[PDB]
Amino acid sequence: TIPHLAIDPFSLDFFDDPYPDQQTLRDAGPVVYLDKWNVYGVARYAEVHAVLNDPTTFCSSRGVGLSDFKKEKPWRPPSLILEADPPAHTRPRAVLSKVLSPATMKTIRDGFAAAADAKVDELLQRGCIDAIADLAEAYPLSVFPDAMGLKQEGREHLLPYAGLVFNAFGPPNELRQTAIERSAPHQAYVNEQCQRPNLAPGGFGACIHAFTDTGEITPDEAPLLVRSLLSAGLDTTVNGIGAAVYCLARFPGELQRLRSDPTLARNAFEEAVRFESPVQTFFRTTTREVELGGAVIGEGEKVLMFLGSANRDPRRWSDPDLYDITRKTSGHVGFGSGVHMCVGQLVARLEGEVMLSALARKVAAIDIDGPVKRRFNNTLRGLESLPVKLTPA
Ligand code: HEM
Ligand SMILES: C=Cc1ccc(C(=O)O)cc1
Ligand SMILES: [Cl-]
Repeated sequence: TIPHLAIDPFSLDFFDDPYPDQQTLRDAGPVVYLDKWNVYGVARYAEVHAVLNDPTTFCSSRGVGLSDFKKEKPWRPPSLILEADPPAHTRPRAVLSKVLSPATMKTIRDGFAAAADAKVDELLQRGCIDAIADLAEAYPLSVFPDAMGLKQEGREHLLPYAGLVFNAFGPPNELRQTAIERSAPHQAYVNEQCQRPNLAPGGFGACIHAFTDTGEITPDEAPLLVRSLLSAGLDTTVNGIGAAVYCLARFPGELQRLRSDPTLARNAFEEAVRFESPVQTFFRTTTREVELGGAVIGEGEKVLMFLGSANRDPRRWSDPDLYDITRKTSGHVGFGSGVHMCVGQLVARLEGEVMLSALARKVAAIDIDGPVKRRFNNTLRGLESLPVKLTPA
């Protein structure tokens, strides 16, 4: 039998401090029923990993938010990659894989790193900064829109559109309906920049459109794949870099280990993705009746996966609530797992690595010197404001 819990994983009280409720969710059983929203939940590593790696049974084509696309209309045309199953998913995935490939990383790495060093040097001249606005947001804003090949005007829509996208995966609570109500201008901007004429040659966007003659995608599919990168590519890395700086501020012994070996930067960022998990929850929909962890779940049922909880499950991790930059992180689900595992993870890791590398070489300490403010979102975890003082090395 399935235990029934009344915990609302989309409530502000839950966002404010999710870990006690996540333990309650893990320890209640491998599968729980959340009466507040009539969905099944899995919060342990083993079950989250199993659901992610069974796309036939736990599909994405009926949406990865609460809404079931077989019952309700999506709020925007479905993503051709995130909200598709194999085999429809395979070829657009292949394209984005080759757009966001190792060879692409080689062409952008020097410029991404130069931009990270310049930013830290500029922030060190200020001393007292907001690590969100002035670093976690400013740095990805200074590299990603240009890497995409976006024009300069209208970029103020990028972060609002992303927050709308991740809020829309949630239930129809105030967070979701508020975001959708104010969505029209951001939707208009993003959709217009997805068209080939508006994307600079050499960028990720033009590269997607240039892939439309191999037989893997058609020209009418390319704008939606550009839309995918502009939905998923910015706010996630913003919260990821914010997580990393927040972690280095709360664990000064780890900042000091990072300083002494800056080659730890890539794993320091990976551990921050596990520790804070910028993408906290995602849904699947069962395509049949299925046994999961000794539990039978009917067909057509939504299953809420707790990625951040799987990443703190003491059944899988030693000392899961410690930030440890030399941890063996392989297997964490902060980027997902299986056929949909984050196709932009090389970009994310590049941004985070070069930013933590710059801090490792230029910063002696990071001290919180003001009120920390949390940013609330139905799917994303991160901070609104992180007042810090940077001490130059
Ligand atoms: C720290 C940063 C990031 C995190 C935590 C993150 C998280 C995730 C997760 C958990 C998934 C799996 C979704 C699912 O299984 O339903 C995913 C997929 C995806 N991500 Fe990321 N992501 C990050 C950065 C990026 C970047 C930088 C890009 C693009 C430049 C990107 C684009 C995508 C896309 C297009 C998908 C769909 C993949 C598919 O369905 O095959 N993400 N991301
Ligand atoms: C992991 C978040 C995510 C959001 C949007 C999309 C998309 O729009 O395809 C993909 C991934
Ligand atoms: Cl849209």
